[PDB]
Amino acid sequence: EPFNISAALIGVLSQRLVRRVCEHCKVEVKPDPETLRRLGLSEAEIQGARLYKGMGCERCGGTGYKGRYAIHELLVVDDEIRHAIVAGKSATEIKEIARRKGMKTLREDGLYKALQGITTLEEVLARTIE
Amino acid sequence: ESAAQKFVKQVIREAFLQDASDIHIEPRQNDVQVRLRIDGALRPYSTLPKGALNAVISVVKIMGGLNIAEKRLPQDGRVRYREGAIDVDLRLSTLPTVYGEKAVMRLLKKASDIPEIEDLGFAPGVFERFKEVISKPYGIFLITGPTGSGKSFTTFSILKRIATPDKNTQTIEDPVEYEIPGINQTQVNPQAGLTFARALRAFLRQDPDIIMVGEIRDSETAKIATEAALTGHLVIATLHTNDAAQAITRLDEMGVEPFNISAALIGVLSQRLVRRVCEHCKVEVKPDPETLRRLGLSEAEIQGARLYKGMGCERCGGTGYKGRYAIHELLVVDDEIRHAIVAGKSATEIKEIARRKGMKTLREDGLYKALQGITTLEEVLARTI
Amino acid sequence: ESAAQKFVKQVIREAFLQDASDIHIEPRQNDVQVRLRIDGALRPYSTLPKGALNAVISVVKIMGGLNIAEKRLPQDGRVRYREGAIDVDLRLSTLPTVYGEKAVMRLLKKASDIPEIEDLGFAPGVFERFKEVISKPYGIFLITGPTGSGKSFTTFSILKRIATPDKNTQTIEDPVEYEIPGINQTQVNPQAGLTFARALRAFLRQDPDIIMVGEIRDSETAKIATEAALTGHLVIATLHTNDAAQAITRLDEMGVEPFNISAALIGVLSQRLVRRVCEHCKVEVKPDPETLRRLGLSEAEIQGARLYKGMGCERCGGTGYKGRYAIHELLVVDDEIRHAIVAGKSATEIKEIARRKGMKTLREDGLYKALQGITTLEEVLARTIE
Ligand SMILES: Nc1ncnc2c1ncn2[C@@H]1O[C@H](COP(=O)(O)OP(=O)(O)OP(=O)(O)O)[C@@H](O)[C@H]1O
Ligand SMILES: Nc1ncnc2c1ncn2[C@@H]1O[C@H](COP(=O)(O)OP(=O)(O)OP(=O)(O)O)[C@@H](O)[C@H]1O
Ligand SMILES: [Cl-]
Ligand SMILES: [Cl-]
Ligand SMILES: [Cl-]
Ligand SMILES: [Cl-]
Ligand SMILES: [Mg+2]
Ligand SMILES: [Mg+2]
Ligand SMILES: [Zn+2]
Ligand SMILES: [Zn+2]
Ligand SMILES: [Zn+2]
Repeated sequence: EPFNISAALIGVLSQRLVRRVCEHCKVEVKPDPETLRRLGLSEAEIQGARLYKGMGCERCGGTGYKGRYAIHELLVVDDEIRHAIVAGKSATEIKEIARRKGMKTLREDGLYKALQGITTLEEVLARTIE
Repeated sequence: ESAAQKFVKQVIREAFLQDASDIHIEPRQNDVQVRLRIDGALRPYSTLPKGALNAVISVVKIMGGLNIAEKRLPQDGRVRYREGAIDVDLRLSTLPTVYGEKAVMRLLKKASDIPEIEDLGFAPGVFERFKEVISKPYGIFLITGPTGSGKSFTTFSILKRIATPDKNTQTIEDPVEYEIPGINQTQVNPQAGLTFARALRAFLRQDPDIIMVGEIRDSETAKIATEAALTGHLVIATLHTNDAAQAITRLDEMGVEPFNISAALIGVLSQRLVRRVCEHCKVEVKPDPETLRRLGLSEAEIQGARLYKGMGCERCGGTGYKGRYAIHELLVVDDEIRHAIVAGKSATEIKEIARRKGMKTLREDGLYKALQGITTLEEVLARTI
Repeated sequence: ESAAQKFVKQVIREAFLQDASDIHIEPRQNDVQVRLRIDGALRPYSTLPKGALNAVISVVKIMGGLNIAEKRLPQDGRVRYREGAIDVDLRLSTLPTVYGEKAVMRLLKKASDIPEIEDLGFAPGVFERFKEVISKPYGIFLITGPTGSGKSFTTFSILKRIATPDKNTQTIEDPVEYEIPGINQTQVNPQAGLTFARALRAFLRQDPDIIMVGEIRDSETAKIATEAALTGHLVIATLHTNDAAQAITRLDEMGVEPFNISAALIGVLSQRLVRRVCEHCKVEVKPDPETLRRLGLSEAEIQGARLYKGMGCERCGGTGYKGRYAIHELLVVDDEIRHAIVAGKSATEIKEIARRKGMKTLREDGLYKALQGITTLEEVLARTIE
């Protein structure tokens, strides 16, 4: 029952595993500002932003990767979401409500960690096609 | 029924010897017309008396394993024909018309008919760029054009060269055409729910290196195909667009975000087939410089320009043509194009960048082959509207 | 020999000689009314006494091999009527009404009646755009209009020019109405399961070049037909929409993805039939210059314009009109209409784009043809809108 869902659900965690850039052949790439822009990054943020990949070396196969790392989407339920569940708004509407109140999406989270060299942007984009 | 049998045998044998692709057995008001498709156009073969219709349809239904009793509904099946040196599979389709059932027999090509890339007909410079693209370790490479323009030949030509025993090569096809050895093939089976998208999702758990998507018809398939490339697989996939740049806009329209296209797409090959001028009745013709101008020929080039046509002789069935030839437009994605995609530029804007970067258009490629007498100018303009 | 036989024979004769499409034999409270439909409108033909009804209804039923005893249920059939020099196929319907059974006989046109595209009635500028559209090697071309506005005539006129013997032309029709030689024709068969969509899907295994879809009326037929255009065949299909641009939005509403419509649609023909001024009672009239301005014409078109209308003579049964003439609205898809389709723009906005790029509206084509004394202002406003 939606009213039982509204009363009980405290949060939803969605996650993905991305491949982790090898530490020993890691290298910078100049990102396209437009890519970052269309990924919802602020123009202040763009100024510094650098991205990374693994050129491939003995320590990582040829792959440029070693290990995996998680990316997260954390929907914390408040009165507004509870209200939206009761009403019956769609998964897409709840998602925009939760995003407005400050929830980061998988791809936003993935991009952030890509901007620190944990993963490539390609890994992120791979994991986040809805 | 033996005279029927006798006729099916001879028409199949003749189509095979003449390189016909399709046999049409068409009941009309008073007779049964029989036509062969050769080089894409239909010719008259013969005429049967209307009384012969059922005997022939019967022979052909049995050959395909179809139901003689069913004449109100369409039917299709496959024919494994063996008769001397002639060894050919046929897709067989029967269809109710106002004057009885019409049968169509498509001759299926084999792996042995698939050329190496060096015999695909690429012009010198474009061929080197093509070798480049198909050799990249991951990304999505799109082959686009209307039906019967050689897409599958090019597709399996590429796999013949890059699908090596150290890779897992996997296809999804509708239906599987050639049994290529060294390559895993899976058929779309809608009666069971195995659609293009369903297979494509399964492929991602099959540890692929190379994936071939026979057809990207829906938005789901476009997205999983792009996820495959972004994951680090090489993807050969087929789309229906009129030129190369329009493949980029079609992925956007189907719901692939430009930043995904930009990260995944390595290149687009648009192609067509043009009929080949009969060597036996070839005649030089003098071009219309108004035409050559309007097609962008520098007056330096227009001065030495010769064009050609087949007069039409017995060797080409009075058509002026024998065989077909391919024309290409290869768009290779580089950094400038990657930027154009994320900046949201149109198909027309993307093409102008590609051209300035050296891509010859379909018309330009065909013009250059017509200037050698491989095809007529008319045939080039008819496939590039 | 009997009076009923003689009346039926006579009224079909009159229908044939006057190009009537339908004969209506209607029981009324104290007599029987017979009307002919000529140039789309009913006109009186004759009156019979109530006592003549069952004899005349029997003659019709026997012709179509219907059941004379069954009078409480509707029946329908066909007869090939042959009398004197006349050889016409007729559709026969009988229906219970409160004063007896009503009969309707429709006179069916033949392949011989299909005109070449040059005589379809196209205005000079639109006819060049028309043949360029039908000349494309693949894509879907939609022909739209209410019943009896000439969709089938236009459709098969096109196929008479383009269905050449180097191509395989295949139709699906409900039913097949003409014997066109050179093309392959298939009739939907409800009893068998041979629906529109079921036959369309089979055509994809029949090596076609031109596919004719008689009716797009369900979502599956709309999706397959657009699919066949996209893969690389020429598709000529009929739709019921009030408008050229509405055919685009209709496909969308019917579930065809807008990106496939943008990719496959080459154009949309909307058409109507208007009545032609009878020559033998044709007379000039003077129009209000104002009434032409309020209809949209500029002052240069008003300056030369002379109007006409028929007074009413025996040749035209007093209507002022004999025969009909088509008026057209031709939407040719270009890049800008493609972007509007992908962008989800409305029918209204798409219409504006088509017009700015040179599409003549139905009314505008109508008025043009009125200023040539082909039809009246009357008829143009009757059969069109803003
Ligand atoms: N490079 C080429 N040169 C000459 N002929 C070719 C070439 N490629 C294909 N053909 C001929 O064209 C026919 C059709 O080619 P193919 O099946 O590749 O077209 P397609 O675009 O895959 O068609 P469909 O749209 O039905 O899948 C082939 O059987 C062969 O006869
Ligand atoms: N271009 C034309 N000019 C004049 N009259 C025409 C024209 N086209 C058709 N007609 C007349 O209109 C009649 C009906 O035409 P047609 O069957 O093409 O209409 P339709 O719109 O397909 O009707 P239906 O609703 O039965 O499918 C024809 O029998 C012919 O008499
Ligand atoms: Cl995952
Ligand atoms: Cl039929
Ligand atoms: Cl082609
Ligand atoms: Cl009308
Ligand atoms: Mg193919
Ligand atoms: Mg009709
Ligand atoms: Zn490394
Ligand atoms: Zn020759
Ligand atoms: Zn008159």
